[PDB]
Amino acid sequence: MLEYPIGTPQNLAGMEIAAVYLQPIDMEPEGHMRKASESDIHIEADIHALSNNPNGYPEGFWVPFLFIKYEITKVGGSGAPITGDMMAMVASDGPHYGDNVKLQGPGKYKVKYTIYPPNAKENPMSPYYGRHTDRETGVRPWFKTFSVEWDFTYAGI
Amino acid sequence: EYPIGTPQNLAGMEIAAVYLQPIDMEPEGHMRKASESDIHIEADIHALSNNPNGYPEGFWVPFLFIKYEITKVGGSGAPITGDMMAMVASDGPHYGDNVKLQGPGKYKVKYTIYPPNAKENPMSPYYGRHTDRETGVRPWFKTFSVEWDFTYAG
Ligand SMILES: [Cu+2]
Ligand SMILES: [Cu+2]
Ligand SMILES: [Mg+2]
Ligand SMILES: [Mg+2]
Repeated sequence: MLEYPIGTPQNLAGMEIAAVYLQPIDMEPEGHMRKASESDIHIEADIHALSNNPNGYPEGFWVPFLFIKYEITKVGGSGAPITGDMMAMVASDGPHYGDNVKLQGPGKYKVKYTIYPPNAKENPMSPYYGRHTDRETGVRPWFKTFSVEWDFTYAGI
Repeated sequence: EYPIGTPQNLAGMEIAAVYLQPIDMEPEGHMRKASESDIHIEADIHALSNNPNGYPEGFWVPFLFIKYEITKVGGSGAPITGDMMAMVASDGPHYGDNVKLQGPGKYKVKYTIYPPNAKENPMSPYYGRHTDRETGVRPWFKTFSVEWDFTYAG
C-alpha cells in the first residue's frame, strides 16, 4: 500500500503509535465516513504492540477496541482545530483507525490524537472487550487515556 | 490448554477450538464465575495467507461474533449454549466463555461465526471495511458454522 507518514512514530505503554494519511476512501457501512468527494485526506492511527507489551499482545499485533479522537490545526490559520473521531476498519494492508477529513488547504499542520483504552467511559466498545485477570492467563491493567502530537506539511495529494 | 479436534480452514482464516481452566475477567459480571464453571472455551481465529479481507497472515481476526452449542454424547441431547466474548489473555486476543459442562465423556462442539456486518453482531456499527479500488478488500464472509468432537476428562 501507498501512504504518507506524519512525523516519527511514538512509543508508550508497550505500543508503537504512528500517524499516516492517504487519499480519501469509500467504506462499508456507507454513511459513516465523510464522502470521498468532500474530503482531502484519509487520516489514520497505526497502533501495534512492541516487545513485552503488558496487555498480552505479541509484537507487531494490531491493538484492537481502542477509541481515537483527533484535532488538526493549521499553523498560521484561524486557530480553530478540525476535530473528529476515528473509526476501526480494515483495508488491504490490515486493520487500523481512520477518518476522511477535509483540511484548510496547503500548509503546516499540528496533529493530535487522544487514545482511549478499551475500558474508558468514552469508548463505545467497552462492553464488548474483556481482559483476563487471573494469575495463570491474566495480563496487566489497561493504560490510561493519553494524547500524542506531530507536525506535518500538507501539499495536496 | 487442551485442543478440541483439528483446526479448520475456511474463508482465508484458520479456526481452532481449545479449552483450559475457567478464568477471571475485567469487566466483572460478564463471565460466568470460575467457581461455577468447568472450562474456559475458546475460538482461535487467525488469518491464513491471501486472506480476502485484508488481514496479513497470522493476524487475529477482530470484531467477530461467535455463538457456541456443546452437546454431551449419550446424555440428555439438549445443548449447552452461549455467546463468546472478545478478550485478551497472556497468549493474546481470542473469543472465549466460561462454561459449565455435564461431567466426563464425549462432546460435540459447534461454533457459529458471524462477520462484522452481521445483524446478530453487536459490534457491526463500530467496524468498517474499505471498498475503493486502491485500498479496498473483498466483501465479508457469510455466517458459517464449524463442528468438532472431543473427550472431556476434567
Ligand atoms: Cu480507513
Ligand atoms: Cu478468554
Ligand atoms: Mg497502514
Ligand atoms: Mg489461549
